[PDB]
Amino acid sequence: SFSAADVYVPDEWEVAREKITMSRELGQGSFGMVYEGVAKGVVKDEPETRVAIKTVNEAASMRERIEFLNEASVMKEFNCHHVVRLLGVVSQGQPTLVIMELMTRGDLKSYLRSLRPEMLAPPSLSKMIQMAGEIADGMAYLNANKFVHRDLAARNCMVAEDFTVKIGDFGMTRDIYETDYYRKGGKGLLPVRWMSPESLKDGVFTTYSDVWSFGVVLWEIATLAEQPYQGLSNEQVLRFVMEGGLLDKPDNCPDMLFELMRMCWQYNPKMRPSFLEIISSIKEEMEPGFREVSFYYSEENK
Ligand SMILES: COc1cc2c(Nc3ccc(Sc4nccn4C)c(Cl)c3)c(C#N)cnc2cc1OCCCN(C)CCO
Repeated sequence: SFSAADVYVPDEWEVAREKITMSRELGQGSFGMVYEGVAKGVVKDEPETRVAIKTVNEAASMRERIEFLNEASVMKEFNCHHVVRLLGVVSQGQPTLVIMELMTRGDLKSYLRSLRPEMLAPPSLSKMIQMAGEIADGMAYLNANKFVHRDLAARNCMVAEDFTVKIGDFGMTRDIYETDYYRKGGKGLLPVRWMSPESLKDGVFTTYSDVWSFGVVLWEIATLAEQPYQGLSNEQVLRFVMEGGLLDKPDNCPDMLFELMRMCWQYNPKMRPSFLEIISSIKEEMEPGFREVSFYYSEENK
């Protein structure tokens, strides 16, 4: 049967519904239900791969479907070791399938919460630098390809079986080749606690604002996923941040990681570090594998 899937996805991202086997439910997803499972011959040199599978059911408007596909279409553009990668979509069938790289340990937020005692030290500075570095790497790729994530936060990063952290959710990211910015016209649903002052004020999003968010996820990592500006309301956070407010250094936070935050929170966007700069300052503290797999140390980067 002919559906949006047939036109809106290059058949060069297609894979036979027979190659894809679903096992158990992982959870709800933006446009359908996500399943863990296996995808034969989708990864070069793998006879089999573990993957996450999303199912869009007939019971979803064509509008719904089209947008959903277009969102995935941007994914396609990205090929970075620290971005969750799209493995392909099954388009000739009754429930459209999207096949993503499996991240066995789920979202960085939940993962961080799992480290707490049971209703409060943070990971070791070394574990933390690795996360910070792997997140910064993905973002630097994003920015090199002229995108603004807009929605960077612990809840949007995934953690792989080997504890590698990757950027994961791009429903909110925009193209910025020419302009180097995105301006929000109407109502926005982005959480205010991750938003840069300039973004709260004008609706402007740049890579400088991404770096601001990055600081906040460093803060989330440090506090094992506390709510930023706890004790303030969205109202007060708004006011507080725009007028120069800053998150307090976590109790138990190694100075270094909080210095890094304080630079990502420079009020003047132009005074913040680039994702490349950030990586540079800690690249010598990253587990060996990094050099091989990172975008920082890749050909694309120069
Ligand atoms: C918890 O649910 C999970 C969702 C995942 C996921 N999500 C996902 C999101 C969107 C799509 S399709 C889509 N919709 C909009 C855009 N796109 C591409 C797909 Cl296919 C998967 C992707 C990925 N990616 C990769 N890995 C995942 C692992 C999950 O859990 C296993 C461990 C949890 N665990 C049990 C923790 C301990 O309890």
